[PDB]
Order: sequence, then C-alpha cells, then structure tokens
Amino acid sequence: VINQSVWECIMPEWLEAIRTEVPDNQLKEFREVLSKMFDIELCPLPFSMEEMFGFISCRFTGYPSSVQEQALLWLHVLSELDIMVPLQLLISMFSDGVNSVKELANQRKSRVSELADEMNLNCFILMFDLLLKQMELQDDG
Repeated sequence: VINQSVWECIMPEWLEAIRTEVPDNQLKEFREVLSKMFDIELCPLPFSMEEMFGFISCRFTGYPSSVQEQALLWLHVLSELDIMVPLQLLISMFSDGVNSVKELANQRKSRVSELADEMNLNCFILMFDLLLKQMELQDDG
C-alpha cells in the first residue's frame, strides 16, 4: 500500500513519541515487532542498510550537534532493545559524523577569528557507550 518515502517520512515521529514521554521500563515486548521492522529476513520487503537509517544520515552529513544529540539519543534508545547492526555501517557513519562535526567545530573556532557544539563531547560519552552495546551484541569473544 505504501512506498519507501512514506515510512522514511513517518518513522522518526513514531520514534520521538516512543522516546520522549513513554516510560521505557516496559519495552519487553517491543523487541519482537521492532526486530521484524529492522531485520532483513524477518520482513520480506527489500530492506537496505542506507534507506533504513537515511533520515538519521541526512542529519549526520553536516547538520550541527543540536540535532545530533537527539539523533544519538534515538540510536541509544534503539540499541537498548537488542537491535543488531552490521559494524561497518556504524563505523563509517560515526566517522562521517565526527569529521563533519570536527569541520563544524573548526568553523566555530574561525567564527571568533573570521578576519584571522562543545558540550557534545558529553554526548560522545554516550556515543562510545553505545559502541559498547554492539560489542555487547556482536563481539563477545
């Protein structure tokens, strides 16, 4: 009944609703439905590693840390429910994010020196912590 752009447009609204004001201590049953959304062989739609998380990726390739903090909050609230990702996607996507925000931080350092964001490292703790989740899922020995 629907297309790829449909669920690409309507997934983060549902995810902010389940993130922000839902008590996240009763998500024991969500890892069945959410995995059938997010596993390739569970739902027989032609799923991909780019179109599935592309709405996050459009904010990773040059949008600032104001929206990236809540983006990594969705990745955090998503990983706490056993969401299995391939590792090279996370490594490449986090590398693109850190070089984009490093270029933006160099742009901020030249905003006080045009003639000649910073609390996001507190969110980078959670970025590192999240990385440990996929090690806790995939690389267990």
